[PDB]
Order: sequence, then C-alpha cells, then structure tokens
Amino acid sequence: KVFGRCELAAAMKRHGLDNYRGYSLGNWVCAAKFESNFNTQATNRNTDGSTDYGILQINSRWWCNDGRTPGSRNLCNIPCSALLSSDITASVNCAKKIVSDGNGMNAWVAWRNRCKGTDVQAWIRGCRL
Ligand SMILES: [Cl-]
Ligand code: NA
Repeated sequence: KVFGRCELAAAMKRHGLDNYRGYSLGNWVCAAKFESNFNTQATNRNTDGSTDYGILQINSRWWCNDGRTPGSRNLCNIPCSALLSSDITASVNCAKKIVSDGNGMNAWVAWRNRCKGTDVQAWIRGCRL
C-alpha cells in the first residue's frame, strides 16, 4: 500500500507513535517519506546480505526474521514479511523497539541525514489529526 502523507500521519498517531520517545509525528512521517516513499511494500538489499522492509525500512540483521540473514536476530519477533502489510501495526510496534535501543531515531540513517534538525512539522501541516 502506498499511503498518502496525512493518511500515514493519522495511522501513525492511531498506533501511538506521536511523541513516542519524544519524537513528534512529523519526524516519523519524514523518516517514512525518505525510507520508503510511504510504500509498505518497499524492500532494499544491503551489501552485507541483510534486507530492509516496509514503510520504515526495518532491517533483518537485528529486528525481523527473513531466513536469509546469517547470524542475525529477530528482536521484534516477526517475519520480515509482516513489515510489508497494508496494516502498519507490525512496523509501528517494531519501530517503537528500535527507537528505544539507545540512539533514538539516528537508527534510521536517512532520518539523521534528511529529517533531523529540519522543520519536520511541515510533514503533518494541514492534516486533520
Ligand atoms: Cl515537529
Ligand atoms: Na533476522
């Protein structure tokens, strides 16, 4: 599913991401924009053989099981395919664990490089939330 901007903001709020670990909703929408362009079915293969999945491009080295990332963990206790669903619940619940891991949203390199320190509230501006 390719979400609209305000549609994703509302779904993220519904699932408790607004201000989670202190990160306002616009931070999460901005991260999803640059990770996946709001497409739940986005995937990306990394040089090390791991794969990133879903709207927030969550990686199989630590967070989900895809059966093809040797030595990896599955700390969100989900198949990576669950991160591709039109229902964002699994992505949101896993992102909550990731953002609590110690480095906040810096875990998403694209958030650090493209959202951090910018006017992220613009990503939710105009939306009925
Ligand atoms: Cl903001
Ligand atoms: Na894994």
